[PDB]
Formats: sequence, C-alpha cells, structure tokens
Amino acid sequence: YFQSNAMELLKHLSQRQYIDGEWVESANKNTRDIINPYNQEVIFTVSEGTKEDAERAILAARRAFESGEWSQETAETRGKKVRAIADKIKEHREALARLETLDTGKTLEESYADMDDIHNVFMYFAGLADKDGGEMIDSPIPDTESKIVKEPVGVVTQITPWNYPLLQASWKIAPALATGCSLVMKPSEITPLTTIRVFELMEEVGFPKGTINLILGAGSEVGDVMSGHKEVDLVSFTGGIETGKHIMKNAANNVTNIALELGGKNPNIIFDDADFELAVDQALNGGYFHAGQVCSAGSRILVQNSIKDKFEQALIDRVKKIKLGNGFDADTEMGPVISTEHRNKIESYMDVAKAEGATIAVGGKRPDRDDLKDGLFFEPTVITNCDTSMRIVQEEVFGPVVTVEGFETEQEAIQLANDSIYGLAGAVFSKDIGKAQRVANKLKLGTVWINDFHPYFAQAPWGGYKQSGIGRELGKEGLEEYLVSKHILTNTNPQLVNWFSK
Amino acid sequence: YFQSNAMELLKHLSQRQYIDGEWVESANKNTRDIINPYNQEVIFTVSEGTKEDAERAILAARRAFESGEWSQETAETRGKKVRAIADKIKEHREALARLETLDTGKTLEESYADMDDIHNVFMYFAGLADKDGGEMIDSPIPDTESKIVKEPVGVVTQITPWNYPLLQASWKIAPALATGCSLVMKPSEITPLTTIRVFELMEEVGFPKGTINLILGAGSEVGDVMSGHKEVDLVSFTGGIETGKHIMKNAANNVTNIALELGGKNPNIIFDDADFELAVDQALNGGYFHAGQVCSAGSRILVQNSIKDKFEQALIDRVKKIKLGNGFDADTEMGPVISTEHRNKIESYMDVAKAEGATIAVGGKRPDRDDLKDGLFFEPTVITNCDTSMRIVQEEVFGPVVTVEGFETEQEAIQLANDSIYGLAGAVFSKDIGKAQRVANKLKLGTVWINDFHPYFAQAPWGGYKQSGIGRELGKEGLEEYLVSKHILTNTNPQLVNWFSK
Ligand SMILES: [Cl-]
Ligand SMILES: [Cl-]
Ligand SMILES: [Mg+2]
Ligand SMILES: [Mg+2]
Ligand SMILES: [Mg+2]
Ligand SMILES: [Mg+2]
Ligand SMILES: [Mg+2]
Ligand SMILES: [Mg+2]
Repeated sequence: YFQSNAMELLKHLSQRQYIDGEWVESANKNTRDIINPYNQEVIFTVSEGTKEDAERAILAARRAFESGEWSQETAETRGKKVRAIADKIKEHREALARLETLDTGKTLEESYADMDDIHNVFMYFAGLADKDGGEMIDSPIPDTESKIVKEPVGVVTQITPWNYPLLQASWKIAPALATGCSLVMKPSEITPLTTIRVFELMEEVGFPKGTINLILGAGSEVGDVMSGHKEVDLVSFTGGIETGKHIMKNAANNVTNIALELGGKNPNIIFDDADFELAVDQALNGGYFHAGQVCSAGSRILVQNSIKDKFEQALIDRVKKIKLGNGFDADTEMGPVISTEHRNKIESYMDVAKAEGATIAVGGKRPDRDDLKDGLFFEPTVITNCDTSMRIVQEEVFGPVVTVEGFETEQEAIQLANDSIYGLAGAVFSKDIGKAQRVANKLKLGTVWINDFHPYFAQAPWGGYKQSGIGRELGKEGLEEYLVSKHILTNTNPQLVNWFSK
Repeated sequence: YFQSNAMELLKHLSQRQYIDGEWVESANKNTRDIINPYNQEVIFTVSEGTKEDAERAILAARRAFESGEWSQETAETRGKKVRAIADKIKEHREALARLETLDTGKTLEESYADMDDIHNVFMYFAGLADKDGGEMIDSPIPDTESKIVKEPVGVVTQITPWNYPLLQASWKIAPALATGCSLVMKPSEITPLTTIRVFELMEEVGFPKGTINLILGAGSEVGDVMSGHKEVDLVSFTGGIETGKHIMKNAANNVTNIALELGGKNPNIIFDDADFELAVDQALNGGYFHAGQVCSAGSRILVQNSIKDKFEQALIDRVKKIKLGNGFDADTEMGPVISTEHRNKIESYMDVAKAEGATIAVGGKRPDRDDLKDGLFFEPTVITNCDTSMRIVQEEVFGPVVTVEGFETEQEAIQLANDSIYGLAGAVFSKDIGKAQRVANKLKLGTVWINDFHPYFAQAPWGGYKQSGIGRELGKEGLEEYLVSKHILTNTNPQLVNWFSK
C-alpha cells in the first residue's frame, strides 16, 4: 500500500507559503490544484502567491540579512545547521521519495536514489561552510596589509524546475545557507510537494526569521519580482532558455548577478570500439531515465557509421521491451511525463520530425494499454534518418525521445556533438581511453563522461557552456556564487602625500 | 619641449583599426578627430569603424580561438608573451605617459605612475598564467576518476572607458591573453591613442592572426554587436551604468557572460580621531586626482560633526591653492576635464545642487585665467550643507567636485556611507584601528582603505558591490572571469546497469 500511504502523508503536509517565519496563505487567497501524472487526479491544493507576497518575502530576507543573525553566525555553526537538514532528509528518505514519485511520476527507485543524493549535497556544503574565509595578499606597497574577505552576497532568489524539484532545491539552498545568505525560493507551480516538505524540515532545525522563505505558484509578475526587485543580490534560475533570458534582462535593471542553468542537447557519442553491450545499455539509460526529463538526458545519439545499423536494431529491440507504469509499482522502468502541456509539447515536436522527413523507428505516440490510459504516458521513442539541420536534432524536446545520427571519424563526431546552441553534458563511449580523452577535451560541455552516462555529485561543479547557462552549481564553484570579495587595505604607516600646495 | 615631442610621436602612430592581423581603415572610410582637452585642438584623426568591422573582428577572434594556435599554446609560453608586452610598456614608458597626458589631460606625473602600474599588471598576469590548470576531485563513485579542467572561455569583447584608457585596457588584455582567449577591444571614442599604441607593441611581440583585434569609435550599433553577437562568450565592460545595463540586456539574447564595472559614489569617512592633517591631504587627493575622474575618486566626504567646521575650513583653504594647468607643466596639480559633453554634464549637475539648496563653498565654475581659457577646465569644487536625499550626493558626477556631510556616530557613518546605489570603494580615517576595522567590515564596498585613499594593484581583486558592477578585475578572481570549468569523469570499470528489460 505504497501509493495510498503516500496519499495519507499529504494529510499532514502544509498547503501554505512560508514567509518571514510564518506559514501563510496567498495575499488574495488563490489556490492551485496539484496533479499526479500517473492518473491525472488532483492530489493536493496549495496557495498560489501574489507578487506582493514575493515582495514581502524579499524584504524580509533583506531585513534578516542586515540583522546579521544568520549572516554573522560563525561558519562552523552554519555548517552544523546545514548538516541537521541533511540528517532530516535521511530520516525522512522514504516519505520524501514517495512524495516525489507522487508529484513527479518517476519510479520509487529513482526517487530513493535522488533522496540519497540530496542528503549528500547538504552534507557536502555543511562540510564546506567553514573551510575558506578569504586570503592574505602580499601587498606591493610597503607598510600596508592587504586582505580579501569573503562575505555572503546577500539576498538570493531561487527558482527551481519540475524535473527533480527537491534535488534542484538542495543545490541552491545548501550553499545559500552555508554562506549566510537569506533566500527566497519558488518551486515549479506543478511540483511543490517535496519543497514544502523540506521547508517544514528546515523550520524544525530553526533559522532566524526571514532567512528562508517559500513562495508558491506562477502568479502574475511573481517571476518578475524575483528577478527584478532592487533588494535581490543574486538570481539563481534553473529552467527553460526563454524564461532564463527574460530573467537575465530583468536582472539587468538593478545590476543583479545571475546564475542560470537552461537545458541541453546532450550528446552520447558511441565509437565502433566501444563495449557494444555497454553502449546500448547506456543509450537506453541516457534516453529514458525519468522518461527523458532529467537534465542529464542523452537525447542525441551519435554512432560510428560502421556499427550504426547494428546499434539501431539493438536499441530499437530493447526500446520495445521498456515497461511503462505507475512509479510505485516495482516492475515499472519508466513513468509518465509531467504535465498535459509538456506531453502536448512533446507531441508537437513529433509533428516537426514528420514535417522534416525523419523516421519514427519505434514509439512516437501515447500508449493504449488500459492501465496507462488515464495517465500522462508517452512511448519511448527512437528517431532515425535525421541530420543536424533538423529541428528535432537541434531543439530540446525534454521527453522519452532520442535521435540517432551517424559519423565517420573522430573529427566528425566532435563537430556534430558541438553543433548545437547548448553545452551542458555528454558522453564518449570507447575502449580507446586516449581517444575518449581527446574527444572530451574538444567537446564544449560542462561535464563529459567517459564510458558512463548521467553522473553528477556535490563534489564537482555542474553547469553549461554556451546557451546552457551562466555559472556553476555544486562543488566549490557552486559555493562561490553565493559569496562576494572585499579587499581591505590598511596603511600601517600613513604619510601625507602633499600633492596639492599648502 | 615635452608637449611638442609628444605631438611629433603622433607622426608615427597608426590611425587605423587592427583586425585579423592587419591594420585597416573603417569599412566606410569614416574618421573621427581626437582632441587635446588642454586647448581643445584636434591632435589626431583615426578610423571610425562600422558594425560590419566589429562583426568581422569577432568572427576572426572565433576562427583564431578554434584553430588552437593561442588557446592550445602552453600556459608557460603564453606567460612569456604577456611578459614581453610588460617589458615593452616599460621600455616605452616616457612616450606612453606623454601620449596619455596629450589624450586625457592628466599630469605627466600621474601618467608616469600609471605606466608603472600597467607594467606591473602585465607582469602579474604573465606570472599567473601557468599556476592553476584545474583540480583533481575525490570522486564519491568507486572506480571513477574525476577532474576539473580550466579552459579559456573563448571570444571576449572588451570595452574600456576614457578614464585611464591604457590602464583599463591592461586589466582586460592581460588575463585574456594569459588564459588563451581571443579578444576584440574597443576603447573610448574620445581617447584611443595609447590603446592604438599598445596594439602596435603587441604586434611586435607577435600573436596568431585574430587573437587580438582593435575596433575604433562609437559607430552605429558597434556596441550592440560587441555585446550581442552569438559568437561572443564574455563581454567585459567598464563605463557608465546606463550603458552597462543595456549591454547586459543585449548579452542575455545569447546567454553571454558579463563582467561590468559601472562607477561609484565612493565615500571618504573621517572620524574626529583621525590624523587631521592626513585626512585633509587625503580628502584633497580623493576628490581631485585626475580632476575627480579616476574611478577611485572620493566625492562623498563624511566627517564627524565634532570637527566638521574645522575640516570644512581647512579643506576650502587648500582647494583655493590647487594649481590648474597643462598636464605637461611640472607645476600643474590638476588638469582639465575630458570633453565638452563631460564638462557640460558637470555644469548641469551644479544646476541641480543649486536647485536642491546646497552651498558651493568654493569653485563651481570654469576658471577665467587667460592660459586656461581655451581648455576644458573646471575649478575644484567643495559643496556643503547637503544631505543624503539630494541628487548631488546620490548621483555620480565624475568631476573635480566633493560634497561634505556630517555624522554623529560610527553607526551613522556606516548608514550614510552605504546609502547609495553604488558600492565600489571607500575609505575610513581613524587612529582607532579597531574602529576602522569594524567600519570596514560593515561597508558594502569592493575595496575599503583604512587610513589611505586610492590604492589598487594587480595582486588584489577590484570591483563593485551593488550597482557598481558584476565580477572582479585583477587578482586571481580577475583571471577566473576568462576561464570555464569542465568536469571530465571517467568510469574505469564500466558495467551494464541493466535497468531496462532485455
Ligand atoms: Cl575512430
Ligand atoms: Cl566615533
Ligand atoms: Mg508534521
Ligand atoms: Mg611584507
Ligand atoms: Mg547587484
Ligand atoms: Mg613604429
Ligand atoms: Mg580513490
Ligand atoms: Mg555564452
């Protein structure tokens, strides 16, 4: 009784926003219904905040920041509180995993793995909090002392996507809290459940009023307030490229720093000297984990011409066996897509593939099976006889869809892999490790996997080249987005200059 | 015969742009006359480039970058070439100083000090080039190797201001070349002379075609191309806040990284326990070095009420003795302002001070003396009986003008100093070093001087909090703006996952 228990969890979950230490409704009492993508049933109703609520949260975050209660707390103590959040995630791993599956549709196994990652993100940043306060500089001016002090950047606004909501939240919350910033977070309007829950958990730990704030929904001009308010010091946005560009333009009005992660067209490069069985397995894993909606998805398969036919038929044969179903059922290998609008977007992209002349080798429709009929399912799809000039190869579909292109040589694989506007992540499969390393050094991607697909972890920075984003999350670089440098120069033997006549 | 020799230097200076290894005119043959602010005489005529020229330069920079001739050169070798530029600056220190004085009006002594700084900027980055290639990560996944590799960011566009043209150029050129980027630089249309000269010097050293490019002027949409072209990876702009905001909005269209330095309203905080003589000297130095046009200028004096009257009368008495004149004359302490438009801007700000009710205690007009009549001079000015609500206190005037406000307590000094939209630099004067350190830690400024005014140097990062900018120049942080991180993860014992049914 996995799903019905998860449903009973909801009877204890807050429905409200969290602003300045209090759970509160929307200023105009508006609500929004949240859906289970497996059966499209409404599972919960939450507040839908207004732009005045967002304004209020940002002003509270500012007041808290200036008060120093969190920003001037010792780094060691901030780290202890971030660890306490980590430990709460582990304590509540089952419930959180179940809530994530209910809200997003992914398999329970995927959700459990995700909860383990999230615990490790918090634990990583807890440990990093007190490890680097700045630098002493060897001043070139005699009788001076020069130091660089790291300070928290201030008030941060954090906007997360519907694909891996709590995971993306953790990437933003952990460094903000570790550094002493105040934050205002707004999860996707579609998938707020686990974010609400993590806010309840953070309240249990206890932070100064205003240090953490949660805004819910997609209210009119809320996004604009979060990117454009004069009191914001950093906007951290993960989501679609068009929204990201708008956010950056908004941020310019007050000279606000931005960190953006905007998607990808991630290549999966398979040489003829790859372990063949491995490359087929990982092409499946690349394409279809979380129904191709995880940000690391490998939608663009590039395979060496010599084995392309062999590869295509192996991949297609496997794709026909993929088990679709309820994320709570153990035999499910792939769940539904996230929303009606997203499935429609995916369907309109298949309109494009057809208008461009590509072949849908398998999939490309909604499944008919009775038990899948009420849910937001779409068949795992393989598109063949496509080329780099096509919209279906160039544009991010964010669904259970891969394209397959051939290449003759190493140089052509690199040129094709780099021929998109994006640059987030990708893989190279070859037993020739030297070759794989040559390719990796030429790919304009923030993360390159050699003989693997998907890995990310707190210890290493993640983010895009090209139009995939600005900045990095995770690792030390991720922490650094939340800090500002101040050079304090002291003249220890000050003398008159006497430039101007006396 | 200092000035006439500097004028004869010009008979050997290029008049053209430098694009893809060649000195070239503007695509439409347009030119612009360059003026000596001391006497408003036209001293030189240079090409005025078109937006198609800028496009061509950026495409050449891209082609050069992709070729690897500079980007894949060893860091050690790149450092050697950056050192060779440094050594050229020192070799030509006199000529460059004289050219800077001719073009910008500042005293020869100021220009010599500047040439020494510029040599040290290049030398610093030459030494930094080969010191950090990335990191090895302790991977949390068994049988994996994780490394982070630093790569140059790519094609950079660099736009510099008319206040300290070669110095600002050096801050941008040195890290770009040290990291292996290709660059396209466009100096202020008003003051191109020393930038043209440094390009001649860099050509003497020798770089691959397309690695360095120089665009001249303020042609229609040239700025827009430099901030908005798809092939740019970083825009580094130093100049006015309104242009900077436009640049950032442009950059958003292609998800282009930005580094901005946008001015300041730099406070000079003088406690009653300061060394009084020192504080008067440094208030003069803060306000009037380069006629208040250097980016470190201290236009906003905050003085403790107990000594405010004493301070005001000491400052005013000194301001009346400041020697205005030709930058080439040894007895000159302050030169002219940079342009007709800038002097007019300064004059319209005095219209504001008057409309707001402040007192012009000294100065506030153009000098009448016969030898100053043809030049762009403006008297050093002290404005009193002003408060933080006034436009003359809040807005950047960028001229030989200071305002004087009083404060009662340490807390009030901090609150007033922080009450502007800016956050570039400022000073605290007090013999109570502990107090000065408390104040420094509360000021939202990128650089805080304790008992000094003006110091900046290659070893320490420089840049703004708040609307003074995004990013940092100088130091390691300055280098880092020109680098991108790539995580290469290798699975050294790859295994099938077998998530999907066989
Ligand atoms: Cl090959
Ligand atoms: Cl005091
Ligand atoms: Mg409870
Ligand atoms: Mg020493
Ligand atoms: Mg800002
Ligand atoms: Mg010559
Ligand atoms: Mg080991
Ligand atoms: Mg970019």
